[PDB]
Amino acid sequence: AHLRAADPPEAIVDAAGLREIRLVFSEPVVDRFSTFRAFRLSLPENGIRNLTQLNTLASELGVDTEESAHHEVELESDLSSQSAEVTLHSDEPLPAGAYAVVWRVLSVDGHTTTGFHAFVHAGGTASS
Amino acid sequence: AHLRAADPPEAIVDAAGLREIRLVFSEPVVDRFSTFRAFRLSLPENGIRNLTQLNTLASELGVDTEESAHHEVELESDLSSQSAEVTLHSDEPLPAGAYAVVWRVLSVDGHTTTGFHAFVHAGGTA
Ligand SMILES: [Cu+2]
Repeated sequence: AHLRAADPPEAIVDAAGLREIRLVFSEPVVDRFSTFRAFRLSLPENGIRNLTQLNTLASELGVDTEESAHHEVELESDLSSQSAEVTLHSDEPLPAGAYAVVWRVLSVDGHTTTGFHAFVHAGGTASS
Repeated sequence: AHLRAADPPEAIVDAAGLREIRLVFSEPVVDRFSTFRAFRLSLPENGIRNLTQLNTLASELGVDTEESAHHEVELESDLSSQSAEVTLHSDEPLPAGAYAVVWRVLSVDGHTTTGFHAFVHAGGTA
C-alpha cells in the first residue's frame, strides 16, 4: 500500500478549530493490525526553519513510541470507504503546534507498512 | 542600514506567551520618521510549505498598508541601545499564527529604507 492523500497536508495551515486528521491509503486497511497515533512535537529553542526539519523529527516516532516520553494527542480512529480511508478524531480541538501522525498499516495485500505525516498548525482551537 | 537580527527569528517557534518582537538594526534609527507595524497573515487554503512563501506574503505589506484590509497587531514601539534596537510590545499576548513585522526606517546617516521580517508562532498565549 501507500498513502494517497492526507488532510491537513504537509504544510503550515491555519485551520482554526482543527479536530480531525484524515488519511487515505491506496488499498483497504485491515482493522486490528493497523494502528494510528499522533503527537504534538517539541520544537527546539528558536524553532525550525523548514518542514524538512519537521519531517526529520517526525520520522523518529512510531506506533510503539512511549507516551510518557512525548506529548501524545488523544484520539479515536475509524475506518471508512471500504476501509481505505482513516479518520482520526481528536478529543478536543488541536491547539497551535507542530504535529506528526504515525502509523503501522496491514493492507489487504498482506504487507505491513509504517509511516508518518507531519504538519504545522498555525491556528489555534478557535478563530483569531 | 540593514536588519542585523530579530527575535523571534524567521522560523516556526513555539514561544507560548510571546508578546514582544525585538529588532536590531545596523545603525541608529530616528524616532518619529521610523515606524513599525505588525500583522497576523491569512494563509491560503492550501497552507504554505516553506518560509519563502511566507516571505512572499509579508513582502507585499508596508507602513502604508490599510488597517481595515488586514489583521493588524495593536502594539507600542520603544527605541534603545543608542536607538539601534527597537522593541515592539504587543498589547496582548500574540495568538498562534504567521506574522509579518514591516517598517520604514530613517537612519542617522539620513537614508530611508523599508523592510519586513516574518515568523510563525506555532504556540499559544500560555
Ligand atoms: Cu545609508
